[PDB]
Amino acid sequence: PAFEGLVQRIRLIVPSTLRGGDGEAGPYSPSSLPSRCAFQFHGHDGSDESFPIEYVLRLMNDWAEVPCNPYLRIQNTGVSVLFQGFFHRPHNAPGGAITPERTNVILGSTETTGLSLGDLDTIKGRLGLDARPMMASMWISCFVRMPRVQLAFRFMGPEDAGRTR
Amino acid sequence: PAFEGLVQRIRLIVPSTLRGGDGEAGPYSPSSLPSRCAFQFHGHDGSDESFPIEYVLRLMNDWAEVPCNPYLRIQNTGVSVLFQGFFHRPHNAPGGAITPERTNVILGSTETTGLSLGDLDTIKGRLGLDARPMMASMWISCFVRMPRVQLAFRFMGPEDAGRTR
Amino acid sequence: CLHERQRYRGLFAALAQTPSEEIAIVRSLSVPLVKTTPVSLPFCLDQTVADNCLTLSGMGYYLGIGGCCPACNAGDGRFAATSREALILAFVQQINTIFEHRAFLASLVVLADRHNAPLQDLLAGILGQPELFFVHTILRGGGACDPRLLFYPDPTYGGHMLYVIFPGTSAHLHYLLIDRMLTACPGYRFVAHVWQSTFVLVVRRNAEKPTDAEIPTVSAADIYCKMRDISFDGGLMLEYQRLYATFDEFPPP
Amino acid sequence: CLHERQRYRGLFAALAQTPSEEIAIVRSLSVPLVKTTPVSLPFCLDQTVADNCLTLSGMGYYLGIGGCCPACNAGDGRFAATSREALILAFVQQINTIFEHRAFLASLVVLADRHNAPLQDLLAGILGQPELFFVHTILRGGGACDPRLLFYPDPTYGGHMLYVIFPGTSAHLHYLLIDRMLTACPGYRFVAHVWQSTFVLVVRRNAEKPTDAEIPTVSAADIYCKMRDISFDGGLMLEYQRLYATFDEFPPP
Amino acid sequence: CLHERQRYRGLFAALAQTPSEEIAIVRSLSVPLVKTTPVSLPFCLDQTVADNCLTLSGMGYYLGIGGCCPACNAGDGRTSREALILAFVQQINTIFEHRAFLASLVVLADRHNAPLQDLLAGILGQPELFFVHTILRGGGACDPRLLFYPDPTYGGHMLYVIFPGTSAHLHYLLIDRMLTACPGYRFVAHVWQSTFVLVVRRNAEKPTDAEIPTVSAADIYCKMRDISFDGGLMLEYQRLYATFDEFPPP
Ligand SMILES: [Zn+2]
Ligand SMILES: [Zn+2]
Ligand SMILES: [Zn+2]
Repeated sequence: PAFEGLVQRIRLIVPSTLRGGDGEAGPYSPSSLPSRCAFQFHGHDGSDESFPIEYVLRLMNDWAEVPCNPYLRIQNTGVSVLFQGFFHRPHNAPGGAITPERTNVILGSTETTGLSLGDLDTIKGRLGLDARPMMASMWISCFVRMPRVQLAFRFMGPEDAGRTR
Repeated sequence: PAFEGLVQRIRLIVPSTLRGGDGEAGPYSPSSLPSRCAFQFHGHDGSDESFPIEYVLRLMNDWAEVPCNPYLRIQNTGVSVLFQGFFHRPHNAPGGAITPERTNVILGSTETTGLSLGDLDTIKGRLGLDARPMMASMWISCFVRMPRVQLAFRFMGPEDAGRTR
Repeated sequence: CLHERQRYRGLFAALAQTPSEEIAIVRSLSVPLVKTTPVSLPFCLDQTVADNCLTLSGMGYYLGIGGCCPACNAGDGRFAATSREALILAFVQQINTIFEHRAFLASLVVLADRHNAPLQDLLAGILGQPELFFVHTILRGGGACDPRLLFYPDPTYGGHMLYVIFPGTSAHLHYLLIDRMLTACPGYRFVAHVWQSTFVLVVRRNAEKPTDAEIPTVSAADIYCKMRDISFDGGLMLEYQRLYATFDEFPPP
Repeated sequence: CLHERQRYRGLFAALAQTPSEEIAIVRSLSVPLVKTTPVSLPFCLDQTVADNCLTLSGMGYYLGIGGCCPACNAGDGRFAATSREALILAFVQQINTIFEHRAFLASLVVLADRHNAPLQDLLAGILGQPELFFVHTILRGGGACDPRLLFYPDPTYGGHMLYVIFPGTSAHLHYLLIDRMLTACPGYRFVAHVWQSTFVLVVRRNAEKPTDAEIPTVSAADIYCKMRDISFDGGLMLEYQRLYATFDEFPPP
Repeated sequence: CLHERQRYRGLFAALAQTPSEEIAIVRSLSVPLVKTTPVSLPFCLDQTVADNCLTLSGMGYYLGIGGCCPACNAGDGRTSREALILAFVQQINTIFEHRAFLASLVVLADRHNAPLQDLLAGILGQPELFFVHTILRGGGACDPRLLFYPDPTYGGHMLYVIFPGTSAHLHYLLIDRMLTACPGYRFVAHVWQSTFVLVVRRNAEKPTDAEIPTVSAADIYCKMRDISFDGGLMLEYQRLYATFDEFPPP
């Protein structure tokens, strides 16, 4: 029942190069979820870095005990890439801008995109990838070369089998 | 059971700079609600004051014992801003704060806007603010300039504890 | 949504017997729960109510309540408020404060060399619309923050539009500054935008010249000569050349 | 999304107790399950993110992760002398290295003879757009998949657009290769296409980006003289004549 | 309509038995329960019934039953085309009665540097403007100001009645006489730069017979050259023209 515990966990999971982690959502409990970004990361020019979108969204859904659809938003902004994490789908923002066979996406100045956990799971199922736990996790590989930000939503997998009971 | 009691209470709640009230309050019973504004306030040139919309609308619903949807309307007339309070929709525009991402609104000469209590509750729920009594009330910050009148729908909260049970 | 308002009706009734506590509660509800509002560029400053600041940065484009925003709460020392009369005084006395308006004149010289044209007529034409000089004066800040200024021909209208170039990766427009900019220059529209990873504020003509026509006349020949005897710093001129070369291909918003 | 919450709650809770194992596991999720992504011709390279290579062949038009595709991993050594400055050096040094970059000059000669135009003016016009020469230089195994080059007048604004002809029934563009192509010449657009069972990469203008600010001046007359002094291979000239005749009726994508 | 029929059947039958009381009741229903009707600018006065007055103010844009507007009820003193024509003809003798009209004309002549003889001939060619001027300058009025601007489409000169202050109450008798005296002219209320205005333009071509006698423009021009106008009024008209020079006519 720790709102800041989730943000700390997410910051741990996200690589260090993605400067950020601020709340910007106010006090929120697993029952009461905000409409503001729970976490906010940002990268500078040349931040050829990866973001574990599936892991963070599934973790957000785990922490909350109310039905929801965690959502990530990516903005090329004007000088730096901006990742935002909302507990519920925002409005005025493109929903499913990640369609199968369209892993590559480009973002010009002030442009935006995003993805919800429902759309992520549906796309994962359509591709027929392994739905078992930790057998297929999505990763957003972002290259920020101004004025553009080039994203690739690639499903990366495990290297072993670990403990499965 | 006070026909004038509601308008007097509202006048108490509204700041002094919004000269008005005691006007256009057509004869109305708690069961029979009118289609005319129960209160009419107005401000002169250079008034930079706030209006507690949520409190006024909730009070309007309080006085009436029949299902209704209290509504506020704000009109720039070119020479003075006028706030009017109708018990049922005057068939005007739903609102500007209907889009949680467009809290700011400007009104030129003869322009109009408004908001219903249903839209207020919808925006309050979408923003995820605290639904406890008097923990999140919307306020219309109005700045009256010569050509235009600039209003902002900001959700303000309490500064202490209600001391309630 | 009725019975929630009824569960507030009970409270309203209990409070009605003691109006003092009611007024106390109503006045105690003065802490905005929504401080930052997301905005998306291009954004016109006409939609900025008083007591609203604009924070364009890599962390986002967002508007903030002027009373709660930290940098606004520090206020940069207020610097009072340039009265319209004082702005006219500065426009007239520009000749004696050549250093206080060095960026403006240096941009004019760089443009005069850029279009291989004379500087005196260009200066006379730019000063004919003093609202740009007013904007320069208003947004002038002590220290680096001292904003740069470019001048470009205005399509669909008769004159010259302005590009306020803010250096760095962030730009915070104070609520008082933008409010006074919009009030001092009524006939000009201000729109924030981004170009080549640089935040910019485009000032163009709007509403078909709703501006005072009694603006006093300043001699361009005397200022031209005073520029001819004063040598500008090569660094500022080179920076203005670079900014002009980068913004020569900028779609006006 | 409740089934996900159910079958993942136990795992997430068990991971919360040991953050080290969590970081290790998440960092261990670096094995792409989808290496090949389908592409559809005509395809513009602007949609190619870094770390993406293009395999256009009879087996399909597909993009591949630069890290897993075999041929990309088995590069041509450390040919990392692809800096814009070094490309400018090669552009200026063209006069003394006429023997290399032979396809470029042979294509220019063939075009000059086919359209009865002067060779000095053609050299001056093609040299005015050094981005085409930069593209030629990057794509140079010097025989190892040495791409051919056709030059055709450019519609709209532009002197001459370029057609990079890839010989054979297959073409693999390295991810670093595509990235450097897009970065060195930003104002030019690259579109892959096929014509008469021959793969082609069309290079056209997309903005005024000749970099006249940093463009070196190279004498076109001296290159013209050195070309008139060297005898070109008849095979290259005949091949370019055939390529021009085949591509003379090609709708530019 | 079954509920209405059943709840009214008893009353209707009882009244049928006594027609006198029925007539009394029906005639006793003469108390309007809806006095103010909201209007929205731009508003054309053609939609104003004879017994309707306009109280355009900051507290709202509202029309009122001519029988109930308070100031209207105190409009006891307060007529048609006839006296308006007589005044238009005698304009040469009443320069003091129409100072705003002629002073606005002089200021306009200076604003466009045009000749006063041609301006006088053109303004006298549209006597409906003089009729409006006379109507609005009532007994103990607040002399509403009057500007003259060239008229597009239809050719001549349109009028801008500038109402001073932050409120404007147009009497129902005033509106009726304005609409009847100028049939071919359209009147539209609006607001500009926080100033209420009434625009008078040409309408329906030329549905205005010329039964108006001929008035000499040269004599009026000379008498104006002989009368010295009060300072400040000319400056006020200059300011009004400068402020309204950028006004899109509604
Ligand atoms: Zn601020
Ligand atoms: Zn490859
Ligand atoms: Zn009246």
